Amino acid sequence: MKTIFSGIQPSGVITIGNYIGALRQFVELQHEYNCYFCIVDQHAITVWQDPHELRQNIRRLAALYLAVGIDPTQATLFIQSEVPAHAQAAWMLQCIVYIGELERMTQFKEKSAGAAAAAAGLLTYPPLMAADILLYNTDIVPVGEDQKQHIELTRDLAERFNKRYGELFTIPEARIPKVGARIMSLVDPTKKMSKSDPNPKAYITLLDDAKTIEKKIKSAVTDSEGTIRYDKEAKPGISNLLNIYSTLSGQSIEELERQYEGKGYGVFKADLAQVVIETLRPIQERYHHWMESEELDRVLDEGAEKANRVASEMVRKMEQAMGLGR
Amino acid sequence: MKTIFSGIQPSGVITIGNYIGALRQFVELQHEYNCYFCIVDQHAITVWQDPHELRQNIRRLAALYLAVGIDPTQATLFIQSEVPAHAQAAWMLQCIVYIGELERMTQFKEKSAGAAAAAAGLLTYPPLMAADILLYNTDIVPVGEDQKQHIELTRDLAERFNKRYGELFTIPEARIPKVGARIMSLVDPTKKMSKSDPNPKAYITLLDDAKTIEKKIKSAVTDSEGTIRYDKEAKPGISNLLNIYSTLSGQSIEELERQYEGKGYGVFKADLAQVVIETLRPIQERYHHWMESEELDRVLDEGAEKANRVASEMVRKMEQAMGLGR
Repeated sequence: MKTIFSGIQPSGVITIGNYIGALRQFVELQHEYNCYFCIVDQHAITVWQDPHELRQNIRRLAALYLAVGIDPTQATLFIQSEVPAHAQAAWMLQCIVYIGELERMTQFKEKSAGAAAAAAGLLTYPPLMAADILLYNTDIVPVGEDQKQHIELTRDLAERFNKRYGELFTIPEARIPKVGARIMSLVDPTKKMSKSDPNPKAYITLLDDAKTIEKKIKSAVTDSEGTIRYDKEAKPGISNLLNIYSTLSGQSIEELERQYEGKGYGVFKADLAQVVIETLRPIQERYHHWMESEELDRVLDEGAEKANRVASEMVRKMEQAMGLGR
Repeated sequence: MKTIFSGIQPSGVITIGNYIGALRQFVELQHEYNCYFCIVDQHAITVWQDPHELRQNIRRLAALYLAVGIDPTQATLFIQSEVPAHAQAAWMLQCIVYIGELERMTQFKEKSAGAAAAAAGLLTYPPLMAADILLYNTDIVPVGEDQKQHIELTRDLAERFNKRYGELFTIPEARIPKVGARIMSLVDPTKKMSKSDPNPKAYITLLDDAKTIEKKIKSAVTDSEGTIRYDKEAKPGISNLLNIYSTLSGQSIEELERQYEGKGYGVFKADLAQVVIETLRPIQERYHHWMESEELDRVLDEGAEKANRVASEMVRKMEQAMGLGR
C-alpha cells in the first residue's frame, strides 16, 4: 500500500475546520493506506516554549487524535523526539542542503524579518522536516498550499541524495485535501478558519463546550438578505455556515436550502449549533477517557517502537552511503 | 577527577608534529584525568567525502590512536555517530543559538567566502561541536589557538542553557597544549608542520615508511653556515631539525650541539633519519596489529557503549528542561 506521513504540531487545539478538512478523512484512509501520525515536538522547540505546556500539549494532541478515531493498531501514532533517527537523519541532510536553499525558504524569510535575533532553528528546520518524511519512504504527504514549497525542498533533497549516493529515498508527493470543504472564519467569511486567529470567535475547537459552540455559532456572520441560499461571493457567511452544516450532517446543500425554505437565520443558527455540539460530544468524551487513562502511554510507546523500527534501518542505510561509522 | 574531551578528525594521517606536540602527552594524562577521544565522523561529513575513504580513515585513526599508546580501558575511544545523543543534543542547542552567533563565526566566514554554494553543515556545525563537548560535563578541552573562538561559543551556549533551564552543563575551559616546541615544516622553517600542507615533503606521517622518512628528512631545509647550532631566527631549519631530534631521542639541544661539534649536516640528517624511523617502527607495527585485529571493533564497541552510557543520561535531562517528550 502507499504510505502517508502527517506531522502534528503540539498545541492541543485543532479546529472544526481541520476535522472537516483532513482529520476526519484520515479516520477512513487509515485502513487503505499506511498512515504515520507524528507529533513533531522537536519542531515546536524552535520558538519559545513553556516546558510544562509543551509536555502537556503532546499528551492532549495524542489523546485528541485517538478520540477523533485514529486506530493505534491500524496506524502509527508517535512522538517525534522518541525516535532518534529523526535528529540523526536531520543532520546528514543538513550536510547536503545548500545554505541558499534554506535562506530562500519563504517560511524562513517570513519570520526572519520581524525580529532582532531568531533561533537558528527557524532557519534549519527544513532539513529536519525533510527527514521526518523521507525516513518512512512515505509516498503521500497531506499538506496545505502554504507548505507545498516545503515538500518541494524535501523532494529535491531526496533526489539529490539518491543520485549522489544511490537510490534510497522515495520522492514524496504533496496531495492536497478533498476540494470544497475549506471551512472559512466564523467572523471573516473570506478568511480561512485558522487555529491561530487573533479572534477565538472565528473558530470552534474540538474541545469547545456546548455553551461556547452555541455562543460562537450564534455570532457567525451572515448577511442582510435573510434567506438560506448558497452563494460563495455575495452570501459568504451563510454559505460557509451551510458548508459546515452539510458536511457534519450528511445532507447536501440542496436538501438544506430546501429544508430551510421560508426559515430565517435565527432557526438556522440554532439548528447548526446542535449538529455541531452533537458531533463533538462523543469526541470530547473519548478524549477525556484517553487523557486520564494510562493506556495512552501504552499506545505512544508501541508507536515510537514501530516508527523507530523503520526509521533506524533507514538511518543505517544513510550512514552506509555517507560513509559514517563502521 | 577533571574530564578532558578531544575530537579527532578522521583523515588517517597524523603528523610527527602532532605526535610530539600533544598526542604523546595524552598517553600520560589519560591516567590522571578522565579522557574522551571522539572520532567526529559527523563533522567530517560537512564537506564532500568519499564513502569508502571516510569509513577507512575512521578505522585508521582509531587504530593509530591505540598504537600511539591510548589505553582503551583507562580512556574512552569512540566513534561520534555511534552515540545518537550527539545529534539529539545538537538539535536542541541549535534552537537556543542565534543565527548571528553562527554567521559571525570566523571559521564560518572563512569557507563561506570562497564558493558559490556550501553545505548548510558548514554553518551549523558549531551547535553540534558544542554538544560533543557539553554532553560529557567535560572540564578541559585541549584546543589550538585557531579554535579558541569555538570554545567560546560552546561556553556561552552552556551558560545560556543553564540560566534559561537551570544549571546542567559544565562551562568548559580551553587549555592550550604543553609542547613549547612546535614542530615546523620540513620545507618552510617559518611555517608550522600541518597535516594539510600542499607539499607532502613538508611533513612526516606516523605511517611513513623508512624509505620516505629518509627521503623527507634528507630534503629538510637547512642553511649555508654548515654548523649544528640552535638559533630560532637565522638558522630556522637546523633548529627545527634539532628540536625533532631532541624530543624523540631524549638528549637536550645542548648535548646534541656538542655531540655534533665539527660534524656537518650530512651526518646530522643521516642520524636524525634513524631516530625517527626507530620511533615509528614500533608504532607502525602495533598499528597493523590493531588494523587487522578484530579486537579493534571490540574496543570501539565498548567505547561507544561507555560514551553513550553518559551522553544518553545527559540528553534525557536536556529534554526534561526543554519540555520535550514525556
